[PDB]
This record gives sequence, structure tokens and C-alpha cells, in this order.
Amino acid sequence: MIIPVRCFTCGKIVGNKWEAYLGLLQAEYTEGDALDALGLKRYCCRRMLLAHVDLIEKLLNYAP
Amino acid sequence: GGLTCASAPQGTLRILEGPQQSLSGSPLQPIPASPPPQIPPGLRPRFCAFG
Ligand SMILES: [Zn+2]
Repeated sequence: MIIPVRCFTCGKIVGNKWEAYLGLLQAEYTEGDALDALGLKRYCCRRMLLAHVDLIEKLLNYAP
Repeated sequence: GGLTCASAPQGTLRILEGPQQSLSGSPLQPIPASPPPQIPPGLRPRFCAFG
């Protein structure tokens, strides 16, 4: 639904790299370069953003 | 002055309309076969050890 606040395996905080991730992808950067530029070194964190599906943007479209 | 049976026909013709076959080219697929999954060029390591 919404970005998890902390990576499940480690506990690293990834809930503040969602908008930065989206901004570096709009600038032309690959998902690899983008996840690198955010400080997500170990692949447990990289999967937390790489495979996130933002469904809070589709629920926030039906009437109040 | 009536109609009488005449001589038996000597043959029969059966007509049908038929078109012909073209050359065998056998063009199986636009982009054919199962194209293989493959390596992204260069790639580079996306991880390092500590120290
Ligand atoms: Zn992690």
C-alpha cells in the first residue's frame, strides 16, 4: 500500500527514500544507479524499494 | 403430341469452380523462435564488503 518505514530483514529506514527514488528515476537513472545513489547497499534493502507497489495512490481516488 | 423418353445420355459433365495452390514458403513467425533471456552489458558489482 504505502512504503514500509524500515527494511524487514535489517531494520534500515527506507521510508524516506521513496520520493527521492521517484525523483532520480524521472531524471534518467537506472534502478541500479538510483538504488546506489540512495545508499541501499545490501540487496535486502534494494528489494524493499525496487519491488514496492504504491497502491495508496489508487485507493486515494475513490470518493471521500 | 406428347413428351416421350428419348435416348439415354452418353455422358455426364459436372462443373465446379476451383482456384490453385501457391508456392510453399512456410513463414512461421514475425519475430520467430523463443528469443533467449540475456546479460545486460557491463552490469558492474552493486555491492562491496566492509573494511
Ligand atoms: Zn536491509
